Amino acid sequence: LDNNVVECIKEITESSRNGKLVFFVGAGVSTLSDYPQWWRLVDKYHEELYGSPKKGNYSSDEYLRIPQIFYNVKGEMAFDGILKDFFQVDKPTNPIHDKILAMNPAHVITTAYDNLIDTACWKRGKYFSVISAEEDVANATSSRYLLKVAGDFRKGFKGENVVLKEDDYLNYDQNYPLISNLMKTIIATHTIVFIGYGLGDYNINMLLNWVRKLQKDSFHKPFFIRTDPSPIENETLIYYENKGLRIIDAASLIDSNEYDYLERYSAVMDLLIESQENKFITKDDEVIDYIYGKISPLFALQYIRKIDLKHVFE
Amino acid sequence: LDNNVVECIKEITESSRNGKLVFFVGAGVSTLSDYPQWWRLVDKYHEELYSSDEYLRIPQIFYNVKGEMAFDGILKDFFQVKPTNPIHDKILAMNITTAYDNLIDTACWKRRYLLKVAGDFRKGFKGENVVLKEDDYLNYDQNYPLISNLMKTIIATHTIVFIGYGLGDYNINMLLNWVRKLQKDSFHKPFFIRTDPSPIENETLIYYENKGLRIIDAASLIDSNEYDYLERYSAVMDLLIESQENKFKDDEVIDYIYGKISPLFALQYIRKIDLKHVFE
Repeated sequence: LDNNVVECIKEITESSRNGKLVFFVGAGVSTLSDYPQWWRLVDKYHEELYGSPKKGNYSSDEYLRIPQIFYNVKGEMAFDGILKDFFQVDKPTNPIHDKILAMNPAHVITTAYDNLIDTACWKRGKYFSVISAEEDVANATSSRYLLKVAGDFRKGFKGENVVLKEDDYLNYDQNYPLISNLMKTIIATHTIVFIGYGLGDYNINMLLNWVRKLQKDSFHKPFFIRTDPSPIENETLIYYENKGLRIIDAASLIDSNEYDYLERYSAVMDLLIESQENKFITKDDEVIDYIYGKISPLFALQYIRKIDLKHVFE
Repeated sequence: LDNNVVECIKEITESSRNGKLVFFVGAGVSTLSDYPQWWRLVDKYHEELYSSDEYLRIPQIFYNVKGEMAFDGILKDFFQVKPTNPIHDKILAMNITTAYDNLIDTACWKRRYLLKVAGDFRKGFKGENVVLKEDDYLNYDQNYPLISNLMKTIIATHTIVFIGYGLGDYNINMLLNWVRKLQKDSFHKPFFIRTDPSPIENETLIYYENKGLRIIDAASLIDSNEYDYLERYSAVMDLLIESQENKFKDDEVIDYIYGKISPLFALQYIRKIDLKHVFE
């Protein structure tokens, strides 16, 4: 165990009992839930467009080249046909959504086209205002917000509800301004914990560098749990610290196979669930300093009942 | 001589006959005189340390950890070695760049606003002189805004012909998209020689047609692979060199002679020795 990770856990737990923490979930939880992945949808676009999926050589260019070719060559109705064909299936959610919501986020910001997180939000008991379009901010009832970058399919299976094309990201500044303003306000105000991606959401990472270049060290360094099973390049970790990122590797805790990342998705968060302050207090001077910091602001009274004391020590 | 290629050659010939023309130079024009390759230096940074994001990230952590003096030293041992090519000669005979060598400057003074848009080592081999870093890619707009202003002026001011652009920097064509957002139907539609070893697939040229940038490909014209790179340009720009109305029936001959003579109908008796100037 690493003590910087220990105080990162301390910081997010005091943020959690403060209630000022917000989980960002990327696209890894769709992979845990056996949702249809995006790269095989690119493979489907490649076989319909070129008349063959061939070797494909699917690169970062081909992520943002092939659906553009689909749009201009084959029109937009075949896009809706493939979207109906590939994104109509349903499946029950994972325990990962439950243990994500169990830390009581004030708001939750997502980048996955499904709606499993909303169903899990209804399963937890609380209600969150779903904010997926610019019109949704007007009828925003609850103070607890479900913020949605990628949209969903609740507005039908049209192309305007989805966002996957690159010129949509080019127009995204004028398409969803208030969503971006909400996102910037939440990342300015609340502690944001990052999950569900493989360091590839580079537009969002450039937005992270944008708030870095607009706030410097006054911006609190956000936390991401690396779920890649390989050992992490420590120089890249220090570079992310220079970028202002606090990354915690799953493989630093435990590592086996590559598909067991779902279990790793539990395990570190399991380490978050039963994270107790007195668990790591192992020396007697730490005990007396801990109880001083836990009691000594109650010097101002005159008498306090013993039965009140159970409120102090959980 | 495809019909779009014919009218593009006509457009370049007319715009260079009076003179309204800027040749943008990518990176393969440096390789025509055999300049060292940047991804080889990226491989050197990778090997001394041990995607497109890696190509600037390994220099970035190499700058943070290994040091900028190692960057200056490896630039000294990598880019202190070149002559010029007839490609440059044809370009300047017809008459901006992205590379960092001064070979285009030597070709220019062998024979006019030379703009190296990514800086140069003229004041020395330092990190601030050129742009090859991720943050330098991010901070490129604010540091030298005069270059962006001059470039966006030259976009509308003169015709641009793209050569040697290896598509590494997409931010320049992103800025082209930004200018063409304002331009819309007023696009002067520059030309890029595709020069990839395979002939271009139909959907690729369909997108390149639809985006507005008119496209010539040497591999479409004749069998041309990248191993024959140089004569591919001799396949195209020499045709741009010999651009002439001799290359372009009876009725069009009558029409061109009529268009050459008919302004003189409004004038008086014309000097017979001055009639050589009618046909040059």
